[PDB]
Amino acid sequence: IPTVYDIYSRLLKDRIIMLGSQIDDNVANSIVSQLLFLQAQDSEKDIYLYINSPGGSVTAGFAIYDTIQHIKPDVQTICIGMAASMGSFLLAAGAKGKRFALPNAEVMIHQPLGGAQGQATEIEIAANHILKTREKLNRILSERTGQSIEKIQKDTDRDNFLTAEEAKEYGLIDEVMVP
Amino acid sequence: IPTVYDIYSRLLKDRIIMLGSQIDDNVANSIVSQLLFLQAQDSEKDIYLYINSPGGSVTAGFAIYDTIQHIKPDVQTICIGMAASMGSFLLAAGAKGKRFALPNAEVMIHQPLGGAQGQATEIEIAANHILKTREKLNRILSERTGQSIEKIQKDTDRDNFLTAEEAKEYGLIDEVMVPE
Amino acid sequence: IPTVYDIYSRLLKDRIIMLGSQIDDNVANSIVSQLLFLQAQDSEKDIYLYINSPGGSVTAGFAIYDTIQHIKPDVQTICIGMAASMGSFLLAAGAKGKRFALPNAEVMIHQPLGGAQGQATEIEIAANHILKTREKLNRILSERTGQSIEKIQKDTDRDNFLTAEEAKEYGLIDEVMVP
Amino acid sequence: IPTVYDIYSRLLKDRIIMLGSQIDDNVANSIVSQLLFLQAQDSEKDIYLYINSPGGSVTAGFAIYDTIQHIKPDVQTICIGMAASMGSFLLAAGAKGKRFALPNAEVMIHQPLGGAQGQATEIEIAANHILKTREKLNRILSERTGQSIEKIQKDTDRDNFLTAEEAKEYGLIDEVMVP
Amino acid sequence: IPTVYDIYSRLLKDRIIMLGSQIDDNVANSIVSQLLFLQAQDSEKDIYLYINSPGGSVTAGFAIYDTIQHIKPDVQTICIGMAASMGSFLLAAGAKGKRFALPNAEVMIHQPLGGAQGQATEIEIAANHILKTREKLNRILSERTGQSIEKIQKDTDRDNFLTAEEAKEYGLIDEVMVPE
Amino acid sequence: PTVYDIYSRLLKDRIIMLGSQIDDNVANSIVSQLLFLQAQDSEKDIYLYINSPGGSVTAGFAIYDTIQHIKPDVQTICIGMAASMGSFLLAAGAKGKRFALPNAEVMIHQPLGGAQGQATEIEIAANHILKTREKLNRILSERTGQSIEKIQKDTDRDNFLTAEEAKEYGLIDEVMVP
Amino acid sequence: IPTVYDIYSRLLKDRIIMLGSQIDDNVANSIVSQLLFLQAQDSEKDIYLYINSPGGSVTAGFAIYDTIQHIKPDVQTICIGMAASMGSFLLAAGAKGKRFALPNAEVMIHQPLGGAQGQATEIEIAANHILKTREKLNRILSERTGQSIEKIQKDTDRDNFLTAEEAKEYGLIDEVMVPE
Amino acid sequence: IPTVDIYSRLLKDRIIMLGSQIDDNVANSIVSQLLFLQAQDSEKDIYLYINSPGGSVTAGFAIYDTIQHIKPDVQTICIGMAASMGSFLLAAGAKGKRFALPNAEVMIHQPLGGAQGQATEIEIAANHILKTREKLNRILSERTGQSIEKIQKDTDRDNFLTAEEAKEYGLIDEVMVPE
Amino acid sequence: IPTVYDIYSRLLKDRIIMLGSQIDDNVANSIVSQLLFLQAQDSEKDIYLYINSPGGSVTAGFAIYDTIQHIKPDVQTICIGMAASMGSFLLAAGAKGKRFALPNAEVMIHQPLGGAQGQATEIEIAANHILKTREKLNRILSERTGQSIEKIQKDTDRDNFLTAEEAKEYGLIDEVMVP
Amino acid sequence: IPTVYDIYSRLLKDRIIMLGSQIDDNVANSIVSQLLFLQAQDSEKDIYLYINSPGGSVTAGFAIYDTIQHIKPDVQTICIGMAASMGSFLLAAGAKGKRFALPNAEVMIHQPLGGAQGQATEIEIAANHILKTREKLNRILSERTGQSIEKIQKDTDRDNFLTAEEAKEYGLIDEVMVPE
Amino acid sequence: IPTVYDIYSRLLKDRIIMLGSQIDDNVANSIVSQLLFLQAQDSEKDIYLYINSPGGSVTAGFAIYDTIQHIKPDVQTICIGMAASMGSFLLAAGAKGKRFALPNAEVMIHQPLGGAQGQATEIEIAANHILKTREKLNRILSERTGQSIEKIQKDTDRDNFLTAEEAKEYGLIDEVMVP
Amino acid sequence: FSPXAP
Amino acid sequence: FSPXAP
Amino acid sequence: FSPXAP
Amino acid sequence: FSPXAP
Amino acid sequence: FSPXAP
Amino acid sequence: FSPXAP
Amino acid sequence: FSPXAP
Amino acid sequence: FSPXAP
Amino acid sequence: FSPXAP
Amino acid sequence: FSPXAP
Amino acid sequence: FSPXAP
Amino acid sequence: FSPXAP
Repeated sequence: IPTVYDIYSRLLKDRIIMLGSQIDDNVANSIVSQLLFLQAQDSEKDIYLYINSPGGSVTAGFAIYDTIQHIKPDVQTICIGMAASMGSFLLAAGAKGKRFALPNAEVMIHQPLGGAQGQATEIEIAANHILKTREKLNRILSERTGQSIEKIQKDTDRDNFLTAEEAKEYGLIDEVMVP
Repeated sequence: IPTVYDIYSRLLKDRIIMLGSQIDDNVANSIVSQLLFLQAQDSEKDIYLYINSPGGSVTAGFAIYDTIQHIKPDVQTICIGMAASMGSFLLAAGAKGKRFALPNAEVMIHQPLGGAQGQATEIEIAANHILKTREKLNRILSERTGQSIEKIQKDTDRDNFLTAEEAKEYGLIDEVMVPE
Repeated sequence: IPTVYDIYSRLLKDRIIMLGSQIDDNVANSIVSQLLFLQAQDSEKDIYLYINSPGGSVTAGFAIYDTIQHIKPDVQTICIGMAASMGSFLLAAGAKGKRFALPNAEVMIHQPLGGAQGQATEIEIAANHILKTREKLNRILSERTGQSIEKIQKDTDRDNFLTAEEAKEYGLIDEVMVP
Repeated sequence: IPTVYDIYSRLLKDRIIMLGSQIDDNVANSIVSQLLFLQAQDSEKDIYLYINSPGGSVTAGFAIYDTIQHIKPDVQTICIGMAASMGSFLLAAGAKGKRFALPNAEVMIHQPLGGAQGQATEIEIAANHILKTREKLNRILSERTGQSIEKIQKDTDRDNFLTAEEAKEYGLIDEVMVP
Repeated sequence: IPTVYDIYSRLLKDRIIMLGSQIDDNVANSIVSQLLFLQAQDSEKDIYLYINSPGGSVTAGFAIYDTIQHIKPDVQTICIGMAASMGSFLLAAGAKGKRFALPNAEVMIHQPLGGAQGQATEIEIAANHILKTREKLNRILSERTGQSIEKIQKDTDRDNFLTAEEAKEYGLIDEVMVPE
Repeated sequence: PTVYDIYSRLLKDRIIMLGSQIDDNVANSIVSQLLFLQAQDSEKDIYLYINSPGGSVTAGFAIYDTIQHIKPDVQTICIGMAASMGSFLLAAGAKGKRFALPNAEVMIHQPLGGAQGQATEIEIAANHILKTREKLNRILSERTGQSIEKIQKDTDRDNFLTAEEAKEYGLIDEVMVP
Repeated sequence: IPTVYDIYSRLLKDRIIMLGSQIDDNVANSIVSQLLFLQAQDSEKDIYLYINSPGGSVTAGFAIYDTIQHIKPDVQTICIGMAASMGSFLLAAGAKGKRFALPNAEVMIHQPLGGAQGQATEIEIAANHILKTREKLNRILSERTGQSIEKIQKDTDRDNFLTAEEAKEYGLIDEVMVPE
Repeated sequence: IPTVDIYSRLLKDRIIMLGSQIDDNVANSIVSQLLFLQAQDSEKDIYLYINSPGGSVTAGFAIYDTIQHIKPDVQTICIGMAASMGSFLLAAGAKGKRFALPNAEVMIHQPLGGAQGQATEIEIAANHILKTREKLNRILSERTGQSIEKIQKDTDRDNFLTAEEAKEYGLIDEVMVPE
Repeated sequence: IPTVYDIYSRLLKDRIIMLGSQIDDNVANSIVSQLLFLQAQDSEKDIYLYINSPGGSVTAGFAIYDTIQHIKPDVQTICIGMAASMGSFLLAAGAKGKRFALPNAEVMIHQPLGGAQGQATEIEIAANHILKTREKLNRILSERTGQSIEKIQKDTDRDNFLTAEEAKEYGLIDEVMVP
Repeated sequence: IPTVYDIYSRLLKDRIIMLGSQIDDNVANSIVSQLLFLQAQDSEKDIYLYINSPGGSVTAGFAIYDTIQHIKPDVQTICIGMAASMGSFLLAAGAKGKRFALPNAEVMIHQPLGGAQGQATEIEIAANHILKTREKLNRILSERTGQSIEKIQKDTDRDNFLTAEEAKEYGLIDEVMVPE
Repeated sequence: IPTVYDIYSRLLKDRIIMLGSQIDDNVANSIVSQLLFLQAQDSEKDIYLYINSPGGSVTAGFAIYDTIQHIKPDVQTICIGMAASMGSFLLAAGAKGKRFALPNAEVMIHQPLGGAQGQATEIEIAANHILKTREKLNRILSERTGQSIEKIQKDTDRDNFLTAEEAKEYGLIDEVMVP
Repeated sequence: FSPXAP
Repeated sequence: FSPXAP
Repeated sequence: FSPXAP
Repeated sequence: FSPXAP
Repeated sequence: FSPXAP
Repeated sequence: FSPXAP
Repeated sequence: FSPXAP
Repeated sequence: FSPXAP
Repeated sequence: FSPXAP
Repeated sequence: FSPXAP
Repeated sequence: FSPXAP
Repeated sequence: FSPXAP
């Protein structure tokens, strides 16, 4: 990672935040903190969230999501490379009119993944929880894309790969940034 | 790595970016960031992308590719050592007239690699996706090299090693840098 | 395995074949051989295939399937415990009128499983092959159960657990053996 | 493996040899020995080679192949389940008019696999050897199927799955056994 | 392994010995014993050694070799499948006029393999020993094939794959068994 | 240790250390150092000190091609060992300015690799490694004055040279004498 | 192991014992038992010990050695393939005039091997013990070969490989069995 | 292990082989053999051949106590090695009938063990192993005629004896010499 | 390492170089560089090489050796603790009259170690090379100690431990440093 | 490690050296260097070596020992916690009158530990070496404690744990530091 | 660890030492050094040792203990979270009147842990040593808590968990710090 | 399981 | 599988 | 990426 | 924790 | 393999 | 690499 | 081993 | 530890 | 191996 | 290494 | 170690 | 073990 300040810190001075890895709690805490810091420096200027992520933890993603919605500045989202799972959920969570992807970027949507081990009752609890999590994701995606919850349910049943143009047609982004 | 400021940061001050490893998400994020940073410092002057890479993730490579095409400055590409798979794709993606290789550099083109395990339906999805990715790669390579899509399809079916001169004949680069 | 002859050999003398494990090539070769041996001893008397199996290799299962259909004797099938995947396919392959399950036996149907690694072209070949295998399974199951291919396709999309009674309603078996 | 004699020994008394596993040296030595033993018991009567195998070692397969061609009795081949790689080569090597497959059996043809490690010179030797092995396989397959060597070369370039009916059309077998 | 008496024991009653694996000490002890047993049953009648082996231990192979030469009856050798390294050495060691291979059988000749770790002096000992073993192999092969020692040295320097026909031309076998 | 780590201090005097196995990271670093030095001064000599068992051929060729490309002379000095690609690089220094210390060891041999898969894949890998070898041999021929045939024979297996022998062969120009 | 009885049991009926593996306690107990059993069946007829062994445990080898010397029948020794370390010691232990090797058999002599870990005093004990074991081996080998203890000491200092002919010259065997 | 099995044949001559590490299985087998031989004939000698590095003390004492309990004399013959408990058992043979072959090795030392846990647990383990040593030493004193103090000193570390030395010590009565 | 600069850098300012580890390529490159750097700072003043090393790579050691002989300043050598193998070779390589060891330091000489794996011819090459390396070491040690090559050969055949006083008598050092 | 300078560097400014780990070559080289550095800063002022160590390498310990005896300044030794094996040897090596331990500190003495694997001859060499090392340690300890070599030999035969008070009675230290 | 200097260094400026991990030699050396450094800065002012530790090495703990008793300043001890084994021993070692715990802190006392492997004599030595270590710990704890030795012996025989209030009743601390 | 299997 | 194999 | 982000 | 530590 | 082996 | 990159 | 064991 | 070390 | 062993 | 490198 | 190194 | 077990 080269030094210009390291390159990411230099970009943070221009209000660019990079989400460039798997989403776990460390990544979410960092992005949350960056969002809050930027709002404290200036509550009116746009923030830019660049996304190249395969997704990861849903609760970590929701920390980011809720922070984006809480702060006053608009958060633009730009998918470069890949936005899969929670990454695509976050791409869709940008300020309406300011969600972008580059032409060859890949967007993927699917159902949440998990696991359960133990007694029947424990498995039941885990199943209920993951189903409730899925309903919550689908509802939010519905509001953000303009698609029905029923359509989202069907379309996320398996891995569904979209081109940038397709993501725009779907309502996950507003524009394909053309060169 | 020695200090002059590490050597790569010193080269970045001259608008040289080093793509010198396997391409994963971290590498792509770093190169993207460098490209954007350089454009912000000066939108007119050339950038130089030095490539010594076996390739790697296609989506990571496309982040780099799209960033190159988006910014205003010309991005020269220079293959030193090896440009294989996505590395050769990126070599070919430099500004027309400014794609180079050193004489003994190795350029390799082939089809994309992947994997799928699970239900028939899951395998089908993965297969469709990797085929679509291949068509996208081939289409772009066609435009950038002047070869037909059919010729690209055939020539990337297996590992195909090119000399620097051969890469030039193919249209992957414009010039072989020859020593005086 | 106690001695009476070991118990399985004693049952083979009464024309009972036990399919009581995962189906791999060794199991298929043994069952094929037993079927042919029994036909050579008597081409008219029924054979009894007892099934308690989670399934396994599709090609191994088809060796058994084709051998069953080839020989002159009727092969009765009796599910005790579990018949899943290829096990349930074989349960359904018994002579019409002579496919049974015990009341608390579990029957499961689903789509075939596999893998593919390599070049795009290799993955394509592997995908085509597993899709063709699925079409072959579905077509045969259609004929054996009376259900449409389309219904089989939908009902095997994910793991589908049937009670013995349900398996009878579906056409996978003819009767629930009652005590 | 049940007892009647174990089941395979009982079948060997009827001149049936089972090729039911990966082909390595032990399997080839056993099948060769069985072939020679059967010829010594009766040089005129047919032998039956039942095949359910993914293939394996080419030299081991050629031991079997050459033994089949050497002895006087006709060796019928019957594919039950799967004949892949060398297994399909051996399937095709049965006596003309007496190569069969069951209807749902799978036949697969492809090029030989191998490895080479070391100096450039060593890799060259290994490459020459495997290329010559492939030419030899292809030539024999050409003669046995009636297809041109060029067509065999193209059709074995990658994994090529044939149905029993397709294998018959190709000339790998003579008949599909019908129930 | 099916029963008729297991298959190999049944063949041993007809004076057929199967060398169908890597040659280690257990295999050599078994083959030696079989050879001696057959000589005791009948000192005049031919023995048949069927070979499908990648080779293995040189000392184990020499136990077999020396036993073959010691006994009165002729030991025919028949290569089915593969005879590599010591396997090909043993193939060549059959009675003159009675060394065969099947048409698609593969014969491979090469130099002996080994290793040594430790002090310079220890490495020297190991090197001298393996060189002496090679000279002994080459000398015997010379006598058995009619080729000069120098030609054997050159031709075993690297892995050398021969067809059955080629092995006959070389003098490693006398005939290619052809189907009637 | 620090005086500025020792290697950075030497880099200020235009000394580059090739003191490990040659992989892509090492080659990228050396290439960068070469270019940096040329940009600081295009006329003064650069000194490449070599103590390396070799490594990746493509990585070594990145270094090789960079050496030939730049205007300054690159002296090569073998201290300890120069094997495989390391000896190839030793031989690639500016004519008259290739050295080794008296007890340094130089080794030449053919390139190493591997290949796994279908016959066709093995063929491709074999063709590629054969072409790589011819290229290495041809360059070594030009740089040492030996014939291609002699290079082919002498690299067939591991061939250890003394510093004096390496000089007689044409791999270096002088043995540095204390 | 083929069946004629398994082949080794059939050979045991002719008073042949096979020492065809590494020498550990199980092997020694088996050979001891075989020797005693054969003596009980007939105390006057010769026994034949065939040797193809890299050696192994010294105490296990001494169980065999002492049993050989105790019983009344002569025990012939025949090296086929290899007799190393304790194997060569046992080869040399056969009845004088009836120790043989086949022409290409390999005989190796060296000093005993071991290990010691712990306190200085413990290492001292282990060192004393292995030195005493060596003196005992050398003394016996001296008596059996006619060489001096000093010559044995020098010649066993490192791995020393002998041809069959050399082993005969040394006094480890009486005759090289030659083929007719 | 060849067939005449050789150990069963020797057991018919009242020879028992102690030829391995002494664990519970070995002790149970030797005990059983001793009792069986006494039941077949309570007056004839039994012969215990020893080639053993020792092992479990309690297992060795099962053998020891059984030897002392039965009416027949049990001769002991060390062939090869008798170490630790093996040498203890060698010394336990009937007085006048303990032998070793000339090159056999006898070793005596203190018992080995281990202890992990609380101070109190370590104390218990220490007390137990010290008491085990006192018991071994006392018995060895009686069997060899040496004082307890001399045994204590001479077993403090590994002490290797020649057969002749073992005789001088009183561990055996005679070194068997060949005629 | 504590800080005063780290302690080794502080000593390097007084022209002291520490050879305090196994000798591999990194250590040799560092020591070579240090030697050259010190010569460039002052070509007349002594350099001090402190040695506490079990040895290591011969080629790495020769890099150090040749560098020592090449530069103008005298390099004193001081063995503290241990100088084994190449460490002792380097100890002996100091400027004549200025090779020291502390009284309780240990000096060990032995032959070089290696390996070789592969074809007979490859083993021969490796053997020739390591034998030639040994001749080179012995010849140099001869010149530096005043002992004959034959004596060095004999005395290095196995591990040979010298006291500091013995190392002086041998000619590996000039003086034992006394307090 | 907290900062005030890290804590150890701050203590080194007061001429305190910490020997607080297993003694290997790195530790010895660091302590030697510190000792020499302190002597160069001031050859008359005392140095303080604080010891909490289980011991370790004997040669590494002797590097420290010899350096202590070589330099002009007195090196006080203070055992805090534990001084075992070479640690206790070093504790005893402090300037006479200035060797201390804290009241609850543990001091342990025993014989040196090691290992040897290989030929009889190699084991002998290793045994001789470790015995000579032990004699050297014992002789020095005799001089430093005033006990006879015979008593040291006996008392180090096994692990011998001493209290601070006992260590003083033995002559390993001069005083037990008592709290005011 | 965030920065204000890092948080622990900032606390050390206020004479607070953190014992917040398992106690090994590195931790003990650091705490000892910190204690001595603080005494050198000011011999009269109190030092504060905050304890959240499961314990660890007894000798390491005694290095800390002895240093605490040696220096002139009072060392207050404050248990936050957990003080187990040697941690609780050190908690109890603070200046009389200035040992505290927070209300929900956990204090645990038990006997020392160890191991011994080898000869009977070695196990005896190890047992004697660990028993003597226990007597020493118990005696000191007796003095520090005011409990009899007999009560300490009984109460440390197994793991004994105390609440902060209980620890005060026991005499391990003087006060529970209330909010 | 008779009747009827077997 | 007869007829005809066997 | 400006315009417009930033 | 003040008062009183510190 | 007869004739002739065996 | 200049001229011209850079 | 007779005489005398057995 | 002063007095006296240091 | 006879003659003579056996 | 001067003279001459450097 | 002075005198004399250094 | 008789007498008396058995």
